[PDB]
Amino acid sequence: RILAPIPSPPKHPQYGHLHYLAGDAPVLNFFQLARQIPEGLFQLDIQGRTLIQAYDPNLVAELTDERRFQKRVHPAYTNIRNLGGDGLFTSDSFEPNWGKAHRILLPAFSQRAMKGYFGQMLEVAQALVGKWERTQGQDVRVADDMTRLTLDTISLSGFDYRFRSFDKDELHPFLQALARAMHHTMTMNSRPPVLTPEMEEADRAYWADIASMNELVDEVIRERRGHGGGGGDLLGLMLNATDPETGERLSDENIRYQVMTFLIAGHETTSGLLAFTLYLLLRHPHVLAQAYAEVDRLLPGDAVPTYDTVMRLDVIPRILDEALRFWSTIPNYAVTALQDEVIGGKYEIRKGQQVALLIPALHRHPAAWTNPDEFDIDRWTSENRRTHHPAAYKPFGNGMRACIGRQFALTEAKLALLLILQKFALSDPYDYHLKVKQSLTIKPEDFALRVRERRPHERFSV
Ligand code: HEM
Repeated sequence: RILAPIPSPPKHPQYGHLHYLAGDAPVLNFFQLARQIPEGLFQLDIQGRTLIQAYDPNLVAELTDERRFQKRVHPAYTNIRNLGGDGLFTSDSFEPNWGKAHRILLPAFSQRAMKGYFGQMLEVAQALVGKWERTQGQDVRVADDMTRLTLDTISLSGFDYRFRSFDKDELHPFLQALARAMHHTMTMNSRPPVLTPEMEEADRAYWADIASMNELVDEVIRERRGHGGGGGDLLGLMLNATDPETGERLSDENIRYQVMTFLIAGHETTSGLLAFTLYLLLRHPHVLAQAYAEVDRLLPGDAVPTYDTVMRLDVIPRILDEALRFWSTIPNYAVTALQDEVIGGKYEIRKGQQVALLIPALHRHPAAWTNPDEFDIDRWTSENRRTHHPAAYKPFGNGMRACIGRQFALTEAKLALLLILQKFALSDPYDYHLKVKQSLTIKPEDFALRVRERRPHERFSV
């Protein structure tokens, strides 16, 4: 009926709105704007397109209705698809392989499946601890070692391959190719129309990198299809399992795509979560005290945890829940309007228009979070968790297109933190000033800490 124009900031005489896209992490510019605009959504003019940002909890509830808005590859995930293919992260819902992979892989990513992966997560976590034992007093490169942790973990659980990233500084070539390709993929989302001589060659090396990755994974696949067909890992499951709906197995191409997808979607989200958590614990040390108490309660001496240990945790899970409220590592994923829509009874969203969920602004909206800028893990007890706004906490996405890796991620992080705090006294020698970098994910950059073995008399409990 009587529509309202989506609010829009006044615009700059030289830059228009493009200055909001500048810097190491433009989602933070969007967050400051959101704090100026109480209507809960705003509009920017980016060269040709319209950019819309949404953070009001009720509006986001509307944008979360998969009858009205859905994730679409349409254009925003097109470059990342260069290496994701029609894997789960980079395929449209209507493509048959999405449904197939989804229904095949969900049981493999459920909570009751996590025990099957524990020994693998633990193998990698112990290697991290080993490195930190070996280098006490020297600078720990937190982001870097967390990326090692998560790459090795997802690689071992995904396709039983051990990159041994803590034995050496230099990463395995497969992972260097992954890193290069990921960086270049984000570069393609911008840059100018006419390509200079350096850029053409960079595209050639990019497609070459991708080929080298496809080759390694393909080789593992063929070469598992001869003898065998399943050694517990996710690949072994994708080799046998059929879709209970169509009766079909996944193609070999699509299996490789899923393996690539696990790596794309799993390492910098999870390593980001872990780095941000160590940052937050350094900045809220009473919380860190409570976590040390939990660790000493459950793992006295040099006791090695089981999956049961992880599931008996309380403080550390709630720490992670609140860290994801402050610093959710995919912070600006978007939905697309299926039809012309009207949200808030006021605001028109045309068919095909993207609306980004401004996760930091949503995760901190005063209408949904009391004292939103306060780090408080008691928000996440069973009792208080029940009273949250149902659309104001979306760190693992939404609906059918939600994170399938959530339980893997949270298990991995719980365990890493448990072992780290079991062994190490954390220390901040440089007064780390938080510097956030945005690519596919957000992440603390140039974050160094120091660790020292906890001595026996320094543990709690008797
Ligand atoms: C080993 C760890 C993980 C794996 C294997 C994984 C895997 C995936 C996959 C396959 C998807 C696409 C699901 C679909 O469309 O069917 C997905 C989506 C998503 N994941 Fe994860 N993930 C992991 C960790 C994380 C973490 C730690 C976060 C956030 C803190 C996260 C946030 C998300 C979000 C927001 C989406 C939706 C993305 C969108 O709407 O475009 N993931 N993940």
